[PDB]
Amino acid sequence: VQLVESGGGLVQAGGSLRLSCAASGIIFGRNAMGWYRQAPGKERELVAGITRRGSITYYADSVKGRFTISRDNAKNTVYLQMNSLKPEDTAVYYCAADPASPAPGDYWGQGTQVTVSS
Amino acid sequence: VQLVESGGGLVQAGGSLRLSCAASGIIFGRNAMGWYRQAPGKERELVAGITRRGSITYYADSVKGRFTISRDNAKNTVYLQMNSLKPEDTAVYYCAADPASPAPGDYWGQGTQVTVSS
Amino acid sequence: AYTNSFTRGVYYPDKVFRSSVLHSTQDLFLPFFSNVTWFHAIHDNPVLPFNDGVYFASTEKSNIIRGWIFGTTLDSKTQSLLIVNNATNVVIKVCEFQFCNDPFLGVNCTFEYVSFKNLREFVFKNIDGYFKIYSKHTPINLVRDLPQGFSALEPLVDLPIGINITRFQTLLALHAAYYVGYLQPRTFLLKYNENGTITDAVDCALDPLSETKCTLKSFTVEKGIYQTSNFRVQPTESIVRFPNITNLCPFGEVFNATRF
Amino acid sequence: ASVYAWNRKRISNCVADYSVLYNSASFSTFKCYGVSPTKLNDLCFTNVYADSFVIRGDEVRQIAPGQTGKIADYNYKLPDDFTGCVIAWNSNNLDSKVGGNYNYLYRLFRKSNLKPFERDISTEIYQAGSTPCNGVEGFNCYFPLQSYGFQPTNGVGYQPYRVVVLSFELLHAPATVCGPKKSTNLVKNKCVNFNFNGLTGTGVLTESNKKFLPFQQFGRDIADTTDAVRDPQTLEILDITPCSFGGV
Amino acid sequence: SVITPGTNTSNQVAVLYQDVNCTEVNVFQTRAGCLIGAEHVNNSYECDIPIGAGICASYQTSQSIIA
Ligand SMILES: *[C@@H]1O[C@H](CO)[C@@H](O[C@@H]2O[C@H](CO)[C@@H](O)[C@H](O)[C@H]2NC(C)=O)[C@H](O)[C@H]1NC(C)=O
Ligand SMILES: *[C@@H]1O[C@H](CO)[C@@H](O)[C@H](O)[C@H]1NC(C)=O
Ligand SMILES: *[C@@H]1O[C@H](CO)[C@@H](O)[C@H](O)[C@H]1NC(C)=O
Ligand SMILES: *[C@@H]1O[C@H](CO)[C@@H](O)[C@H](O)[C@H]1NC(C)=O
Ligand SMILES: *[C@@H]1O[C@H](CO)[C@@H](O)[C@H](O)[C@H]1NC(C)=O
Ligand SMILES: *[C@@H]1O[C@H](CO)[C@@H](O)[C@H](O)[C@H]1NC(C)=O
Ligand SMILES: *[C@@H]1O[C@H](CO)[C@@H](O)[C@H](O)[C@H]1NC(C)=O
Ligand SMILES: *[C@@H]1O[C@H](CO)[C@@H](O)[C@H](O)[C@H]1NC(C)=O
Repeated sequence: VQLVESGGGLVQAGGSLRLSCAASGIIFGRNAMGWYRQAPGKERELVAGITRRGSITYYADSVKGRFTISRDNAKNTVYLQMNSLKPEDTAVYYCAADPASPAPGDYWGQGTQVTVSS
Repeated sequence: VQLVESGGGLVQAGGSLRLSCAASGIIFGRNAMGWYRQAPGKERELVAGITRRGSITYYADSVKGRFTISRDNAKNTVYLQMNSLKPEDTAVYYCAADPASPAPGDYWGQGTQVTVSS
Repeated sequence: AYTNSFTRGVYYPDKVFRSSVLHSTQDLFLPFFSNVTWFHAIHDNPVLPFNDGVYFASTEKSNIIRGWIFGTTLDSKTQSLLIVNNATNVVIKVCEFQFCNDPFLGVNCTFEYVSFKNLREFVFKNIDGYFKIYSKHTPINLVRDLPQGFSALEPLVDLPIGINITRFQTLLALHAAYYVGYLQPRTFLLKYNENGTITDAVDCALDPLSETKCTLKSFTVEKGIYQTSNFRVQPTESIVRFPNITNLCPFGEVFNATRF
Repeated sequence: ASVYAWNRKRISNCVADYSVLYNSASFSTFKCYGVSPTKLNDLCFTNVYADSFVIRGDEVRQIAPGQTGKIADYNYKLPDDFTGCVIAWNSNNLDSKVGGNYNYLYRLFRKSNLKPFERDISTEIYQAGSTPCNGVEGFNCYFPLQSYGFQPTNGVGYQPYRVVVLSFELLHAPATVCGPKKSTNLVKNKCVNFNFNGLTGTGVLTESNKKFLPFQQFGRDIADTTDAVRDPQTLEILDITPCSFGGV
Repeated sequence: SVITPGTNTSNQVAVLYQDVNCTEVNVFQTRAGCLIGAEHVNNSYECDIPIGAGICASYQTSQSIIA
């Protein structure tokens, strides 16, 4: 119902960038949450996710060595840390439950833009 | 739908304490309103009440000589004044209509705690 | 080894008094002339399946058989039932209990209750959480197999417990013959005498004569031809045919459209 | 209880006053199926069951016979022939919490739909994908239960509701639960308007020779008219003869 | 349909499957249908239990059903 994102911005490839988001309990209480991304030329994909219980994490293989996913159950927030960003990582990043519906009614936040230059 | 209480606090037996509350017109417009109380070891009871019309008051006999009930129809508030409080009067006090339902859906406010020491 | 169910396994299906009437009902009854399995706790008491109601009987002298267990895995995971006569009186309890697979007598929770010469005949079923126990106790002159003849069993116990029963075991005292059969969803014509006791019954699907007896609502059939049922050839397999289209249509596209 | 693991409590051996709930005007819904509200006080039931759980407001509409949806199919299914009352009310000031009440759970993932009135409290990881999960969360592997995370600032569709589903066993079997009625005395050989545990009719009560077995409560005719009863207070059997009538 | 002597004489019965082939169901194929359990004979009698299309059945001699 309510999803927000922040921590985006323009960086040069390399360095680091930390994304953050938050959700109302309706989504935050779901079995697992993570981050998704989109960019011109490519559809939406799940980058990384963390469960609600046990803080179990998993990553897409393509991002496994540079992305870290974490959550804070006291704050009702989720974070994604990128270490050494590449130009290919330019995308709008979104907060959502790990399972998600393709239906237009499955709510998404606006997303936050991450841009990585040469 | 909205009931609030205040004027509680810790006092030594004797002295005085004035409780106050307010309600939305939904409850304030009822035929009569008053104060109820609860405490560990004892269930909820009506202490005193005042009607909407004629400012007619009545008290439980057990409290008749130390409690005074009043209301203000311009302010949409109800008050209960205690003169010389006793240790037995330690309770959480609540604002509600004089008639009330035992059903869980009959709305009550949080109540305010009055504590009386030796 | 097996025995022949010679009209045994019939009981009063409801709590309504009927008399001097032939009444057609449907319930879980021991099919007439079914194969009942022999067991002996001599020299075992295997855990047996509970299909959809079970028929039991035992031959006795000294109350060597004193109880039973009904449940599933019997290792404290779900609700299961223990009934023991205790050679004193009856105690019944249902909980997530851990059982021995070899329980014996010598010579989280939902329910608790505290209360050859002959044969004990009884049945069990569990409908909508209610464990229903029916029985009779009669003398016998037979020393191995089960007696022939008909007399319906009466309800004794009817309890809303919610017990999950897929398996069971017979409890005996040790220092031993009993039978287990199964009930089926069959239609019966039950004959109630003037005192409302069921004295006879017709198993409506045993053979064509019994079928005729149920059709005519009678235990006596006159000479002639009766039309009792229809013969229908059954399908042996199903056939499903649709054009072999591998194309998908744009349903998502009318919901995920950029503009409406 | 959480809806995925709803509680059940049995009601028996009592006088059941249903006016206390019905006329409280404290419920968002009080929908009865098979019986009308206020008629309940004139009825007798064998057992009465009260199922209880917490769901969100938009889901109250799923607690119905013949209904479908995530709760109706994975958490709490009612049968098409359900007889009973679905009673529910808003608990936004009780169950909702600041920061979110994550104690209440519902099942989102299941292999198949539920049967009427069952429960499934398994925590087995749901095999959404093709690669076996083997008990561990991951891509296309999900913990089956979700929390509601109820907050006081949510709109109504997401506010918690407390639901009690009251199931009525209107069976021929002897009643254990009856409404708040008072009894009168028996007469014999007179025409009366009778009511025995909810069984009504007009007839002449006489002493019966139809000994009823210890578990039997009434006798019945060919036409389903009863013809004998076991009195609710005294263990004797009465016959019911229709009051005389004929053409004129 | 079930062809039977009265039950006060015998519990043996014969069964007629009306208007069907015996290949689809001591078997006699006739116009009435497939008659199973009655023994067809080359003798004659008057009629006891009629079946149809000129065929009757009866119970006789140690006794069995004949057609
Ligand atoms: C009693 O326990 C058994 C398991 O031992 C349950 O059986 C399963 O039921 C589900 C129904 O959705 C089937 O899909 C499974 O294949 C069954 N498993 C096995 C091993 O048979 C049974 O449903 C439980 N029953 C109650 C309370 O009636
Ligand atoms: C039942 O027992 C008889 C022997 O009395 C045997 O011929 C028959 O095959 C048995 N039936 C089954 C299903 O085992
Ligand atoms: C009762 O059941 C709960 C699970 O709902 C389990 O954690 C607990 O250990 C059980 N208690 C006993 C005594 O078996
Ligand atoms: C019915 O009960 C009477 C005793 O009241 C008894 O004499 C009679 O034989 C019984 N009838 C049957 C069929 O058992
Ligand atoms: C179904 O299969 C036949 C045989 O290969 C083919 O001729 C026909 O076009 C197919 N139908 C579709 C819808 O592809
Ligand atoms: C049936 O047989 C019995 C002897 O068992 C006899 O007494 C009775 O009269 C016979 N009834 C008919 C209709 O033949
Ligand atoms: C039964 O089928 C056979 C062929 O298999 C045929 O010759 C015969 O006439 C058929 N009988 C009837 C009654 O249809
Ligand atoms: C009838 O007679 C024929 C010879 O004409 C023979 O083949 C057949 O088997 C006889 N059938 C019976 C029932 O006697």
